[PDB]
Amino acid sequence: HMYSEQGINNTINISTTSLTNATQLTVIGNNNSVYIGNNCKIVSSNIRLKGNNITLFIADDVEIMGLVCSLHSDCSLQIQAKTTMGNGEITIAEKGKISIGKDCMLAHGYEIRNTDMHPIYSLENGERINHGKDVIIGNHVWLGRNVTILKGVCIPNNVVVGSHTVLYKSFKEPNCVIAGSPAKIVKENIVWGRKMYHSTMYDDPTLNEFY
Amino acid sequence: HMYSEQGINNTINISTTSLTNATQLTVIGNNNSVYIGNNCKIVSSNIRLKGNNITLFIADDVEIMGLVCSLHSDCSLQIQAKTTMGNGEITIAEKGKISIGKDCMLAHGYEIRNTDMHPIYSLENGERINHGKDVIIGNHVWLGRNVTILKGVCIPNNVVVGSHTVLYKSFKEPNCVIAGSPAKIVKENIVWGRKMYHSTMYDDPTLNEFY
Amino acid sequence: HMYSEQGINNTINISTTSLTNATQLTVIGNNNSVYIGNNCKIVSSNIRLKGNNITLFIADDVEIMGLVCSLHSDCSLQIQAKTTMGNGEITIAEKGKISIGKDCMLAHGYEIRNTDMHPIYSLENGERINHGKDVIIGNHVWLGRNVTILKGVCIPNNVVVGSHTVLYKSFKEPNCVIAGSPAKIVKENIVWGRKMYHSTMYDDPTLNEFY
Repeated sequence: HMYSEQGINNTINISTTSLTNATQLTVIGNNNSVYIGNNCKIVSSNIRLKGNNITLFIADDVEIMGLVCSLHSDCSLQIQAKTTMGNGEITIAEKGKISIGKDCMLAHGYEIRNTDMHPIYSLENGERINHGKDVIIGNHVWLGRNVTILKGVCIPNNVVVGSHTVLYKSFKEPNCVIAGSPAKIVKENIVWGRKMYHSTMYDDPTLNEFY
Repeated sequence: HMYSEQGINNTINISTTSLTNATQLTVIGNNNSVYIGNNCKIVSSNIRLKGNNITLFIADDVEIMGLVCSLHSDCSLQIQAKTTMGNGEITIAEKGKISIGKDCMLAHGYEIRNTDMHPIYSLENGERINHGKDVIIGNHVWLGRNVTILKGVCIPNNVVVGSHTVLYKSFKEPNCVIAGSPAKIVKENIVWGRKMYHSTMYDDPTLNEFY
Repeated sequence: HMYSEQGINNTINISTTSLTNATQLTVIGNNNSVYIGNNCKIVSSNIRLKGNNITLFIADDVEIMGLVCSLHSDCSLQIQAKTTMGNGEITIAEKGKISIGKDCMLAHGYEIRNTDMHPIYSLENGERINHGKDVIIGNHVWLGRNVTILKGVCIPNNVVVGSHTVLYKSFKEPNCVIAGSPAKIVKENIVWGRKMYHSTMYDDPTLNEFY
């Protein structure tokens, strides 16, 4: 695996069983850490760590195609095992963190960020009022196409976010579909799978952990 | 007209008066049917029929630029006469159908589909609850730019859908503008035309059938 | 600075201190006027004036990257000093005007227009009911990413429009954030800046005019 470093005390640990074809990984700064686990396919992506003390953690069996990712100083991106991601954008700044859980499915066109990238202040006392806020995406979350996840949003486990939805606020209820304008729970007590089965979840051995 | 077939009992009937420059039509499977009527211009498009028993019907005088279309087994796309379509995406799966009526105008950036492409099941009994559902777009419908039409949606005749609108549900009232979040009827008893006339529909001979 | 003219009585006044690399400016028609002030950077853009009596006014210190702009007869685009604009689209037709104030920041993916580009008529009397309407963006407005501003919209001074918001209607209150579906005021009595300061607006000498 080839990449560009400018700086020192960086640790780039990419498993020999993983593939990174057509991916550019650039590390500019010091004390940054990259971990890519076994049997990953991180393809046609552009990942830029610019700053110090940055952490990128990608667990085993993760498949990414066409991610554009920018991390700044003291920021963390963690993506857990068996997650798949199509084309999309992740930006982290303001020393923040974004976490994506196990076996998520992120469809084409996601935009996920913990930051507005410019400050907004109160006229009453001058104080900044739009500080960055971490994003937490739970286990087994499916983002439909063209979903935008903004700062501070926490998504519960086993959730479907409907295509073309923008989330500004966190939710607490697991096992639901969230969609609409504004985003709201539109269906409760569900589970999603990858492979289209015509009739029943019991036909899909991969889903036993949810019921 | 050149195209790729892999399979048999396919029928590809493209009128000798129609143009298909820079269009890729791929048929992979058996017993599929393609009809393109007279005086069509189907340009810079990518149309893939992968499966068996697929029907693609495009009537006379249809102009398409930059359509990306995927059809799977037993699916049907029907587009009626004088309809125009700019760049966009149509996906049909789950043995479903999408119909577009006569003299529609689909502006840049449409996404139309009858499927979520992955299953959602009820935790209560395991049953699938997001089966594909047909899409019916009536006669003389105008989709403004960047409109998304999701599964099951039926749009009445002589409707304008405002740009950047997502439709999840069907409507019944013809001769209206639907726009907003959620999509709603914002104007009733109207008719749209193609050519900008400054003052009156009576100046446009092409609109006599609507009043 | 090179450009294409087809027609006469055009005036193309581009300051010798401004840069227009990779920008195509095309003027097709008569009596059109282009002014680009000092120390501008108008880059990788495509600006087409097709018609007569068109005015394009760009003041000093304006930086534009990847604007696609179309103006038709008797239309006006005015962009005031120190405004910055990333990639985006502006369309003006129906002899209308779009104005953008001083020191605005237009993030990637804006779409701004004064026109529906096709007519909608009343069935009751045949009259056109969707005439073009001017767009006025005030001083010190920040459009977040992928914002759409439709015809007739006036935005007050010192406003933030949240990313992925569509505005259909004007607002009157300055010093606010507008976001959501439908767009609404979500925060009042604020001011935004460009450079991320961790704690206070008083640290940014460029903002003294707002409190």
